[PDB]
Amino acid sequence: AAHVIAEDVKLLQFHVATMVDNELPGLPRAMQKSGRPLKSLKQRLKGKEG
Amino acid sequence: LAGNAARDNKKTRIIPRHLQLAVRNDEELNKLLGRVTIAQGGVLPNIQSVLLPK
Amino acid sequence: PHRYRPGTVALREIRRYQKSTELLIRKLPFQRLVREIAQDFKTDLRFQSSAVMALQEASEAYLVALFEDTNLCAIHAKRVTIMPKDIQLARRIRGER
Amino acid sequence: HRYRPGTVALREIRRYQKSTELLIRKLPFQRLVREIAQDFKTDLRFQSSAVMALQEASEAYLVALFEDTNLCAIHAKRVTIMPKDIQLARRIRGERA
Amino acid sequence: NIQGITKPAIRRLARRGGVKRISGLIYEETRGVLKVFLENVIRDAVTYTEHAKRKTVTAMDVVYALKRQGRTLYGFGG
DNA sequence: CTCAATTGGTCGTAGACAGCTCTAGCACCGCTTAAACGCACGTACGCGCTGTCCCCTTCGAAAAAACCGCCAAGGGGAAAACACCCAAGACACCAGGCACGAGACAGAAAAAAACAACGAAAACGGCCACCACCCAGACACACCAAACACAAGAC
DNA sequence: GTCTTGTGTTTGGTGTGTCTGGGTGGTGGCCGTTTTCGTTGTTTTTTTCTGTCTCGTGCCTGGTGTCTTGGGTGTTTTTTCGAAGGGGACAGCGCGTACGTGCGTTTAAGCGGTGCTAGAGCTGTCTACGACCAATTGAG
Repeated sequence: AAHVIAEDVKLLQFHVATMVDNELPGLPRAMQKSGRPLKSLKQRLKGKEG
Repeated sequence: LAGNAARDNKKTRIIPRHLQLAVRNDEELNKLLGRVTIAQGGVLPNIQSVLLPK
Repeated sequence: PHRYRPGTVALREIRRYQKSTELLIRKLPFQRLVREIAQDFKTDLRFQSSAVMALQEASEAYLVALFEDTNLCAIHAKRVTIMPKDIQLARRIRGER
Repeated sequence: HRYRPGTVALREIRRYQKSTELLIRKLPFQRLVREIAQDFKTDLRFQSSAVMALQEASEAYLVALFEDTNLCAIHAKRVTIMPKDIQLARRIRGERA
Repeated sequence: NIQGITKPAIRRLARRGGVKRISGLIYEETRGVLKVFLENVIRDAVTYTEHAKRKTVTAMDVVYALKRQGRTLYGFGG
């Protein structure tokens, strides 16, 4: 269903980007659904304590 | 042209209906007769598509 | 009971009258009108019944053509049908007064 | 500063209705004429006056067409005239079939 | 040739025609309509010229063509 | 400077024009009922708009990156709710065809009137002479047309 | 920057002029055969009628779908965008009451039957008139 495939790829794009950058502008921050934001690979090395 | 219209009207006698139908169906006759009014000719059956139900 | 939806009958009517070719105005009213107008130009004029019917054929065909033009004026923004502004417009495009 | 778009347009209309000289460049029109006529007959000649007369008729025709079209646009309540307006115009004139 | 009827020329004409705002599509439409017009007028004029056996199209040929077309022009002889 | 306007006159006939009728257009009644009116009603399409799209622009908005060193030791919570069913079912809203209302029209008989066929009058259409002036063609000028080239300029 | 302007000039094509003259169309008489109009018969169209088709409004049976739910494992400085100004085109969707479909009543259009008449058009008589003409003049 070409309708839903668009949303499927949009959500895959969200997960893959959030794997390497959780802090997208505007996009919902990926989380462990109990609150805590997901430390992306960027965040593993981004700043101090990288 | 009018006899053909009559025939497809299934009528043997050409009546002003048929003359008007012929004259307006042929674009060139319609240009020759564009200002002419034919008594009892009426109009071509034509409804604007806007008007037709969808 | 039964009721045709709006314009269903109107379309059926248009189909009808474009099939037919008779005079759509009732004759005697028209004849009286003609007599009235002519009286304004000149009293005591006798009208051949044929001459009347001719004026009627002309008037009907003219007004039908005018209505055609007017309905063509409806076209924009998928606006529908005809209003006096449309008549006035169509006439002025013709250059009628 | 910047003139709000559409403010020079009225000024130009005022100028060009004040003016009466011909508005198409003379030679390009003349060449279009010679081209069109060649299609009908070879080795044609034109009097300069005949070309100017053609240009006069063509321009005045076009001006009247634009007028009518503008009125159609206004009936569309559009400031911008469009091809559909020209089509409606000519149609009501009965130029195009 | 036809594009010799420049965009500014058509603007100028439509301004004389009182057009405030112009869709660019109007330019090719105007060219087409003007072409059709000229076509008809010139065809009639040449048809007078052909009948006169002339090669020169005269101003009178144009006047008579316009008089036929219902476009009567004063200025070049009646 | 000259030939288009002008005149008095004759010709003969166009049409004045006066009579004559009888075509058909005037009124008129009067019965039928199609159509007009008017009223109800409602729903759809004429009114409305600000959503937004287009050309050009800057420029100020979000974005986004950064912001002691390091070091000690608490005391929390990590939902798990409730997503997303799995699944089974009765529930709509969905078919679609039932079904016949109301009209259209198709097929028939019948009436009728349109119009085909026959016969008659007469003027238009053709044959011929003959007329002459119109138009063709020739021969010529010349001017106006195409053409070339440059200016300045419309684009 | 552009290749149109339109003046300036070039020169010869062809348009128009004038002249000749006999091919042609007009005029006329004459004939005649054609056309129109009037009468009679018929065949096609139209009317009323039957009837059945058909497509619309929407009723009806009950189907394709749905979404509740018993049980539950697991869902501060810098950049550059891309806003906004300045304006229309158009337009989705709301609002709402206009005018469509209906129906019941009223009208008078139509038929058509009948009377009347006036002036449409015909035909006959006369000559006022415009065309042709020769001789004359001066307006363009």
